[PDB]
Amino acid sequence: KKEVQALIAEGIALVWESYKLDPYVQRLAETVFNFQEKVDDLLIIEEKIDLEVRSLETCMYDHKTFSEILNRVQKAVDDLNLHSYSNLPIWVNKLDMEIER
Amino acid sequence: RCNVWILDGDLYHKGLLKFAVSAESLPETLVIFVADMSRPWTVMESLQKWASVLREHIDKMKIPPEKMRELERKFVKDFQDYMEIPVLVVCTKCDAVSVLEKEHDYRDEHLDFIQSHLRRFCLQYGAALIYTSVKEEKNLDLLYKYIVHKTYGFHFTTPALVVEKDAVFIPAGWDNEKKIAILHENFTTVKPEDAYEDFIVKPPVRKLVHDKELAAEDEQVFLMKQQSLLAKQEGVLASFFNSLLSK
Amino acid sequence: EGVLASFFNSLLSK
Amino acid sequence: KLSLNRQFFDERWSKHRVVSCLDWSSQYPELLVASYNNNEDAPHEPDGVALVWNMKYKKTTPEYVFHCQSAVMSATFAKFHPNLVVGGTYSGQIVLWDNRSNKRTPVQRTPLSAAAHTHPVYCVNVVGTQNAHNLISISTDGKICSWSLDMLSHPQDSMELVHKQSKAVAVTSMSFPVGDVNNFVVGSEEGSVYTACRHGSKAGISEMFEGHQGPITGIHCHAAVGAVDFSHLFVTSSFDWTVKLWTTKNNKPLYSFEDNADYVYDVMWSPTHPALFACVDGMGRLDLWNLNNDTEVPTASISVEGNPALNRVRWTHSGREIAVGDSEGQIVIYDVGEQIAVPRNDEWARFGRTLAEI
Amino acid sequence: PELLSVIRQKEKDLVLAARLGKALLERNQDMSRQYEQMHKELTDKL
Amino acid sequence: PELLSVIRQKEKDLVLAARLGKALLERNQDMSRQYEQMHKELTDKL
Amino acid sequence: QLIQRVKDDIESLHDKFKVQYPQSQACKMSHVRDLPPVSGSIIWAKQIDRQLTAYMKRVEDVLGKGWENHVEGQKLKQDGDSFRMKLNTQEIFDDWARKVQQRNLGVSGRIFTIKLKVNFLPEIITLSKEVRNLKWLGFRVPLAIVNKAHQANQLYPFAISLIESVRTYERTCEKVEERNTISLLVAGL
Repeated sequence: KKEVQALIAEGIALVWESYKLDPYVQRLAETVFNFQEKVDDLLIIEEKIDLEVRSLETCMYDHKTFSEILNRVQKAVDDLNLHSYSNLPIWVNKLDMEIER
Repeated sequence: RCNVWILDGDLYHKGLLKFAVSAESLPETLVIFVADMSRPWTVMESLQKWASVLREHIDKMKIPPEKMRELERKFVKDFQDYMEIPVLVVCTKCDAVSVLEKEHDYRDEHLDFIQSHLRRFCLQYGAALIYTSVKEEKNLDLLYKYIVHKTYGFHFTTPALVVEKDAVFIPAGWDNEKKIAILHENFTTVKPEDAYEDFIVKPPVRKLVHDKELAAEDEQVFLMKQQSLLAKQEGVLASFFNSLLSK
Repeated sequence: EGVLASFFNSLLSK
Repeated sequence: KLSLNRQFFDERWSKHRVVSCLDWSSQYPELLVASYNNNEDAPHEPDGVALVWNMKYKKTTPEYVFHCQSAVMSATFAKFHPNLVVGGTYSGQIVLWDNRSNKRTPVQRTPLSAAAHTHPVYCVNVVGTQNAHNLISISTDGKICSWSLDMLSHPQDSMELVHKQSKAVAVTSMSFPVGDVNNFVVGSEEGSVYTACRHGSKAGISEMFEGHQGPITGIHCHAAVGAVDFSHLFVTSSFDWTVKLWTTKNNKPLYSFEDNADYVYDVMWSPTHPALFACVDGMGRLDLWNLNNDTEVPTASISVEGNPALNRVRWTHSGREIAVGDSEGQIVIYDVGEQIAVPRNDEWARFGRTLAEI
Repeated sequence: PELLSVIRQKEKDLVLAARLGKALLERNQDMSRQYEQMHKELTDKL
Repeated sequence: PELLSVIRQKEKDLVLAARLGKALLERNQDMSRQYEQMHKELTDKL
Repeated sequence: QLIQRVKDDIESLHDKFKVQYPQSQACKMSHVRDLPPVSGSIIWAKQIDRQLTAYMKRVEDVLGKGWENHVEGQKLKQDGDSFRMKLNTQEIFDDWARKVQQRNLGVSGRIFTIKLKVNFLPEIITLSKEVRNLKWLGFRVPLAIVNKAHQANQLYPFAISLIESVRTYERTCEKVEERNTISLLVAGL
C-alpha cells in the first residue's frame, strides 16, 4: 500500500499533455494489479492459517496431530516470507501468542 | 536413597516447592544452589533470588519459633565445630572460565573477584562452596562424598582447595573474612567493596531488534494531504601537500 | 596533463 | 543391485567421529584402514584415530587400532611396506604407524617446520616401484613434499604449488594416473582442477581445468586397464552438486553428471569396470554410474539407514565390494551386483564409443 | 658537496610534487562540480 | 651519514607525494573519461 | 509435465534452504574439510543460487522465449526472483568484515612472552582461510584484512615451529627434572 500511494502521489502532479503519461499509465496499471493479486492471495493464505489455529482447539491430544497442524501453519508463513509482505515478524508474533494461548 | 528435587528456573513454578519440602522432611533435606559459570555475571543475582525464595518458602511453613531456633542451634553447632538447614553452592560449567579468558579478556583478578564474592555469600548463608565440570568430570566424586557426608552423616576427609581457579572447594566453616582477604591481595584495580555489576559487566547480547512498524496512511488522511498538495500548487592529501610546501 | 605526466615519468625514472 | 554386507563401527573409537578417509590394502585386500577426526565431546580421547578393519573374520572390533595427537585426515597403507600405515594430520604432520610394533602411538612423525608440512595434509600416497618409491604428501597450502618411508625427519624434496605466477593452490584432493609417477591431478578449494608435474623443467602446475563452481572434494584418475588406453580420463566431484568427467587433453569438462540434490563428497572410478564409477552424496545416497548402460540417471543407488552424510567412498581392489564412510563413523560395505561390477568383454570398446558420442 | 647537491635536487622535486598535487586536487574538485552542473543542464534539456 | 638519513626521509616523503599526485592524475583522467562518455551519449541523444 | 517436475525441484530447493545452514549436514561436512564457517555459509547459498539459475534455465528451454509471461512460467519467475532475493550473501560478508575489523587482531610484537609462551594464536590462521575463499567468491575484501591475512600466512610456519620447540623443550626439562641423576650430564645442552 505504501508503493501504490507513492505512484498515485506521483500522478497527482502530472497533466494529460505530459510525455511521462505513457510510462506512468503502465506503471500504475501494473502495480495496482500486483497490489490486488497479493491482497487476494493473503485473504486465502490467512483463512488457511485461521482455520488451522482454530483446529488446535478441537484436535486429538496426540503429538503428531499437533505437529501436523503447526507444520501446515509453518508452510503458510514461509510462503508469506517469500512474497515479502512487510511487518511479517510483528504479525507472526501475534499469531505465536494466540497459538501459545 | 536421597530424594532429588530440581525446580524450574521460572518463578511461576516456585509454588511447587511445597511438594518438595514439608515440615517433617525439612531437617532431612539438603539444599543445593546452582551457579552458572558460563554466565558468571548473574551468579549473585540468581543466588539472592533463590535464597530469598527459600526464605519465603520457610516463612509459609509456620515452624514453631522454638523449633526454628533449635534448628539454628543445631546448624551453628555443626558450623563452629568444624576442624580440618544445610546449604551447598555448586558451580556448574566452571570450564567456561577458559571461554572468559578468550572472549571477555578476563584474568586472575576477575576470577578472584567472583570467587571472593561467592565465599562472602557462603559466609553470609554459612554454605560450602565447590567447583565442578561435568564436561571435564571435575570434583564429581568430591561432590558425592560431601553430599553423602552432610545428609547421612558419613565421614569426610578431603581438605579445602582455594588455589586453583576452576576447582575451588570450601567445606562449611572453613571460610572466614581473614581467609577471604588473601584474594584481595591479588587485586590491582578493583576493591573487595566495589559493586559486582560495575566491574563484571553483563554483555549486551545483540538481540534482533525488530524494525519499526511501517504503516500505510489511512485513505482519508492521505487524500486530505493530496488535496492540500493539489490546491496549493582528501584532507590528509592536502595536509601532506602543505607539509611538502612549507619546507 | 603533459607537465604532470612528464614530472611523474622523470620521478619514476629516478 | 547393491546389497548391505558389513557395518563397521566401534563404540569407544568411531562414535561422534566422521570418517576422513578410507583405503584398502594392496597385498592383504581384506584389510581396510579408515581415519577419523577429533571427537568434539570427549577432549580426553585422542584427536586422531585410525582403525584397520578386517573383512575375513566376523569380529565386529577393529583388527588394529591406532591414534595420534591430531585429527587424521588422510590414511593409506604404504603400498610397498605392508607393516606400515601412513596418515596425515590437521596439524600438518605425517604420522607413520607400524603394526608390528606394539605402539598405537606413531613410531615416526614428520616435523612441523617451514620445510615440512604445517597446514592440514589431506592427500598422502606412495608412488613408485618396489625398487624405489616415495611418499608424496600435499597440504591445503599447496606445499607438496616427497618423503622416504625409512626416514621422516628430513623431507626428501620440498616444493610449493602455484598458478598464474603467485597464487597458492589449496589442494583438497589428489590422484595419480595408473602407472604414471610424474603427472598427477589435484583438485582445489578454488574449484579449479590442476594437472601438475612432480619433476620437470615446468615442475609444478602444468595445466588449469575450469568448470567446477564449488570446491573440489574428490579427484580420481582411471584405474581399469585393458586393450584401450583410457589413462587420461579422470572424475572430479565437487560441492557444486556435480561429478564431472575430464580428460587431460581437454581443458573443459568432458561431461557433467548432476542427478543429485546436495554436495558430492567423494567419487571413485571402479577398479575393474571401465565405465563404472561411484559417487557418494550428502543425502546418504551411494550412486553407481555406469556410463555405458545409461548416462543421465545412476545405474544403481542405495541409501544408508538414517540418511547420514557420506564423506567417503572406496572400491575394493577386486571391485566387487565398495566401502562408504558416513558422518556417524559407521563404515558400511556394500556388495555390488554381478550385472554391474564384472564388465562385458566389449565394455572397453563400448565406453570408447560412448566417449565418441560426447 | 655532491650529497648536498642531491639534497637540493630532492628539495626541488619535493616542492614540485607539492604544487603538482595541490593543483591536481583542486582541479579534480572543480571538474566534478562542472560535470554535475552541466549534467543538470543536459538532463533538464532532454 | 646524517645527510644520507635525511635523504632517505625526503625520498620517502617524495615517493609518497608522487604516488598521491599520480593517483590524483588518474582520478582526473577518469573524470575526463566519464565526462566524455556522458556528454557523447546525452548530446548524441539530443 | 516438465514444468510440474521443475516446480517440484525448486520446491525441494526451498526445503533445503528453509533448513538453516548451521543445522544442515553441509555445515558439518564443510567443517570436516577445513573449510571455515563463514565461507561455508556463503558457498552453500551460492550453490543454491546456482541451482535456481539452472532450473530457471530449464524452464526457459522448456517453454522457449517469453517464458517470463507464460501461464505457468509467470509463477515460476516470480517465485524464483523472490527466492533469489534472499539467497544473497552480501550481508554475511559485510558482517564478517565488520566483526574482524572490530577485533583488530595482529602479529607485531616480541616473539616470546613470560612459563614460556609464543605470542601467536591459532585463530589468526582461520582469518587467512576466510580471506582466501572469499577472494575466489568475488567479494572485495578490505585491504587491511588482506594485509593481515598475508602477514598471518607468512609467519604461521615460523610461529608453529617456535611453539613446537617451546613445548618440546619444556617436556624435556620436566623429563630431566624427574631424574636428577642425568641433570649433570645434560647441563650443556
